[PDB]
Amino acid sequence: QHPDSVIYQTSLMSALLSGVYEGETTIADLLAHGDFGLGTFNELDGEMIAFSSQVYQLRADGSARAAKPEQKTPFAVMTWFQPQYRKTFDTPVSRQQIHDVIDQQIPSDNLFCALRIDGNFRHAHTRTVPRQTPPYRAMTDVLDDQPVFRFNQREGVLVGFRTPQHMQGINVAGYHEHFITDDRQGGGHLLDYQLESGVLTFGEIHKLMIDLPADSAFLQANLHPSNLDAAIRSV
Amino acid sequence: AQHPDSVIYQTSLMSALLSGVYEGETTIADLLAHGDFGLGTFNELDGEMIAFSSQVYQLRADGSARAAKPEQKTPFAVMTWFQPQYRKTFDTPVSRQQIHDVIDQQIPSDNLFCALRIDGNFRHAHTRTVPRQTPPYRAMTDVLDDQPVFRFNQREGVLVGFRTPQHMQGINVAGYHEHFITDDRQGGGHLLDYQLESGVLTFGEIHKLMIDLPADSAFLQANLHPSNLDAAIRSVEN
Ligand SMILES: [Cl-]
Ligand SMILES: [Cl-]
Ligand SMILES: [Zn+2]
Ligand SMILES: [Zn+2]
Repeated sequence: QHPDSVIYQTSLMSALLSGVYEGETTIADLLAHGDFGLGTFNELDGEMIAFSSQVYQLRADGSARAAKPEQKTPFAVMTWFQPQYRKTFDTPVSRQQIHDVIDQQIPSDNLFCALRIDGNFRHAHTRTVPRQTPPYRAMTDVLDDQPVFRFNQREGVLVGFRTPQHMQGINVAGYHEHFITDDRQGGGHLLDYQLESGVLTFGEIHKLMIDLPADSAFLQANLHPSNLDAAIRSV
Repeated sequence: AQHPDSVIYQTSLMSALLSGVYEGETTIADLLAHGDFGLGTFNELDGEMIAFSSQVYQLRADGSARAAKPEQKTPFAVMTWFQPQYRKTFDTPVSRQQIHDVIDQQIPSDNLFCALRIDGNFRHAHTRTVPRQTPPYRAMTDVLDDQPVFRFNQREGVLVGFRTPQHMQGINVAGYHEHFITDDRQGGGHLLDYQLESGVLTFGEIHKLMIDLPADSAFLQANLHPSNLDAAIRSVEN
């Protein structure tokens, strides 16, 4: 029937920031809820990117690997990607100009958006969380390997979600975009990028499923400090 | 299937309902597909909804607590298929806060949801039911105002409630949110406080939440991130 129009989420972003780095949600159980998405891995060991319908791990020492079916994640956002709009670019366009386009076709901030870009990127600045060790602290005071890596004139795939401003804490407020190269050898959490040329797929989503963990690490965590927003708009 | 369907469903949001969005097109019949248990309000804020044993009632500011009709529509509601893991009987008087103490002690983690139901005799109870609104649809803090507080005394009835994580304010009603109907099914409303004479409390925890965003233009243009939110919701729900 009517395709599965749901944002599935193993959660919370507030939890990931609180210091809950280990979940029991599997890559396999993620693929059950979509063919498309992003997130991280247990112990914050690099970035996850998922598309059509392949899961990759983007690690800290640069590099990237194909995700193994039974790896687990403390936070991930999946969906069956079914775009409704599309724009093609011949002239170079920035990350914001992409967001302008999407905002124009989907003005209401009260909805979710899934977006995918396939093309050649003139520049791209990324960050990538490094594998952690106990005691698991916040996602601030990382260590801080948040050094900014730079890609140049690389072909690749972009995967992203737009999350309502009022949903911060639950997910990443605003645009959250991940990147992997056509080689599948590099990428990460995008801070900014600019497109030389490419194809932008996107669509709005109205349904959100949140899967709250049952492990003690999640159960004992305080997910309501009034710090949050500047802390997450810092990852 | 093989795995329990224990999910908190809502047609949303509380911030949307607060902002002034008073009409959705989710029907009562739609809600029942997502639970036999729950609460909320009706379109044009026409009273309170309470659901238990898949029976749906409309609690009115009017006071004419009537049985809801399957085609009736709601701008906000919370449902679940009630599957309690705990049962507790009270032989001596206990307050709303003492009942909350029981639940908070058995389910200490605030990061999960709780569904709660009480059958029995209520010594006292205070309710406030929202009255049917006309345009311009306003923020719930604007109260215009047929929202008096009523006191029920020595009434048998059914209580239906949810406990929502403190960090999900705006999405739902943070903390304890409870509705009440008399054994008469002719009275009740949104609870502000209550005192249980004696009765049976059953409750359980839920790890899954399903949010269903409407597509109507009123929802699309509503401000769901006001500086007002937290205190405003708590002011409207006490
Ligand atoms: Cl991330
Ligand atoms: Cl309500
Ligand atoms: Zn990211
Ligand atoms: Zn209520």
